[PDB]
Amino acid sequence: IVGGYTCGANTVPYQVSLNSGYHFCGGSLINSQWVVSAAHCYKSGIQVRLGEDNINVVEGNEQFISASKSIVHPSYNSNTLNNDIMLIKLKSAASLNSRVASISLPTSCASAGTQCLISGWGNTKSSGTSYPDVLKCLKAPILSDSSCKSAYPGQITSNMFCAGYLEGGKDSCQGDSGGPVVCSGKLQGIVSWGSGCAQKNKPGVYTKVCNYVSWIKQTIASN
Ligand SMILES: [Ca+2]
Repeated sequence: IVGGYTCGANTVPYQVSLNSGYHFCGGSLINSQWVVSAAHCYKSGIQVRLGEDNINVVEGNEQFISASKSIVHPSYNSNTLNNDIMLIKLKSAASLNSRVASISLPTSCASAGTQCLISGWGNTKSSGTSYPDVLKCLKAPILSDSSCKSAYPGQITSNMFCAGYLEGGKDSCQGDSGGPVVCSGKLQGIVSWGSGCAQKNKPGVYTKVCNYVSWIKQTIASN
């Protein structure tokens, strides 16, 4: 996260780190046994780490649970990142508590200008690299269709939205991928892509989770 702030330990209790001997992506807990992340975060050997604040230190409240399955959207396209969403089933259910909690799926898409919370352990530098130990937060508005498509002509599908700031300095970034964009208590977005981080007129692009609620529920129900 670039231009963000220290969230505070466990203030984002649905926030998850995907780990494979290191942090590589974020995710969101949507029930005790399922996490939502990005398809480009797919890999084998995923350990899900819940209740994390300092990802480099065992502080208490952590739960490490291996993924039993990782389900990439069958229509995911790695070239364009359309359908950049993945479901991860945990080997065992998480124990839910104040510090480990699910985030609600939306019942309606969000509108332009809606303010959302974006969080992650990704790079905190627009240029260069600095990865934080503790969770970073960023408040960001959802941008208009035209703005978004103007930012990235022919690159924006109906399964994508822009959120962020056109003036630069505040964006999601590397390491934040697959993490949540939560608006009014609903998971509306997944960190998907962008051109660099926090560059002027190049805002963050996010998977439009409201288009996948049916898919999400049918897939979970069948697995
Ligand atoms: Ca920790």
